Amino acid sequence: FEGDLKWHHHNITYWIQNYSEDLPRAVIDDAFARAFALWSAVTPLTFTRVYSRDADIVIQFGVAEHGDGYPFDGKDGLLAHAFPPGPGIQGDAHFDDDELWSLGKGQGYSLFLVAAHQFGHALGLDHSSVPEALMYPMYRFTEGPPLHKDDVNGIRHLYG
Amino acid sequence: FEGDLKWHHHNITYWIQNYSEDLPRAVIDDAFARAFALWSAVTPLTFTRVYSRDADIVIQFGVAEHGDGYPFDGKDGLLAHAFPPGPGIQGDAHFDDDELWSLGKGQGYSLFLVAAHQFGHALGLDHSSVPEALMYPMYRFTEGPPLHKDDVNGIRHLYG
Ligand SMILES: CC(C)[C@H](C(=O)NO)N(CCNC(=O)c1cccc(C(=O)NCCN([C@@H](C(=O)NO)C(C)C)S(=O)(=O)c2ccc(-c3ccccc3)cc2)c1)S(=O)(=O)c1ccc(-c2ccccc2)cc1
Ligand SMILES: [Ca+2]
Ligand SMILES: [Ca+2]
Ligand SMILES: [Ca+2]
Ligand SMILES: [Ca+2]
Ligand SMILES: [Ca+2]
Ligand SMILES: [Ca+2]
Ligand SMILES: [Zn+2]
Ligand SMILES: [Zn+2]
Ligand SMILES: [Zn+2]
Ligand SMILES: [Zn+2]
Repeated sequence: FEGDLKWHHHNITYWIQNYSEDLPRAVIDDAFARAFALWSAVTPLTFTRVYSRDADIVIQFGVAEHGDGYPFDGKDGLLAHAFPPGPGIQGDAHFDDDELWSLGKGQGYSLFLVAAHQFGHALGLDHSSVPEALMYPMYRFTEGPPLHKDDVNGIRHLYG
Repeated sequence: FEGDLKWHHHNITYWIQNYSEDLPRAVIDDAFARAFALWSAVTPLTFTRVYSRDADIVIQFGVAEHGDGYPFDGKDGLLAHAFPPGPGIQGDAHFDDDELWSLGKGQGYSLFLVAAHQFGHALGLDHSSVPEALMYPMYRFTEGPPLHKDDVNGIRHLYG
């Protein structure tokens, strides 16, 4: 991000404001957990689920206009969007409830794969030129380990 | 791009190498000239159709691996791509023909809107951060004028 936005503490907490009705509540729970663990492993940061709106990364599902004045757009297209590291809406991540959300092998979009990407933005990662990476802004389904040299080099540029 | 690549001659030529069967050849050429007519007005450049490989911007359709080593991906995902001005393959614009090319409201990706974006890339524009611009790297069908200030600030920066 412009001016290299990054967290200035290591215990990044997340709150899930709501759940989509495509998956069971707890599948989605795990789906997010694993997405953080993708980043906890390569960062000096740790990720703590909490139940409090003072959480760093607040997470929600939502259709069209949903608060930030950055409305979604129906089926397909915008999958989800995440804001840089900072106070308030910064850090958050929303998922277009008009997209069918599921886990890999499902017809719909991988909530884990899309959550993986969103959380990288929340950590200060923008998009990557490398078409094979996670922060590459084109969702291709993958059963292989979603991180790649470029996602990790980015995140090490930020938090060491 | 990082070096701000541009043309170094004002009278650009173009060759429509091969055709999709999605449209008429006569509509495709016209679609094509109508996208050069977005960039001809706002620049010192003219855009002359030739019938030669020695053309500056060579337009070809292709599936998967197709000569440039930047393969496509079946229907959806990639629509097309172009390379900043320069010799040979630079300036060229390639259309994934695993996409139903069309015009207007309905099925298909408008070859005209798609080409306009493509042809601004071949003059050396990158993508635009402004979600309503032609050079926004996301396709939304509009029946309105595809050129916005940001796009015109773009090529003015290169040539104007
Ligand atoms: C908040 C937004 C911005 C959001 C997102 O990022 N959230 O984090 N969207 C993504 C929208 N795209 C971008 O943000 C972006 C930023 C910088 C560069 C690019 C870009 O290069 N996109 C690819 C465009 N293609 C070509 C191109 O543009 N040639 O000119 C490239 C490959 C050369 S394309 O062939 O698909 C193409 C796209 C649009 C046009 C076009 C546009 C306007 C008019 C006419 C045509 C033409 C070609 C895209 S998003 O759709 O919600 C999204 C997308 C992917 C993922 C993800 C990625 C990896 C793994 C799992 C999931 C998550 C979300
Ligand atoms: Ca959407
Ligand atoms: Ca937040
Ligand atoms: Ca949904
Ligand atoms: Ca060329
Ligand atoms: Ca395609
Ligand atoms: Ca076709
Ligand atoms: Zn939002
Ligand atoms: Zn993204
Ligand atoms: Zn190509
Ligand atoms: Zn583009």
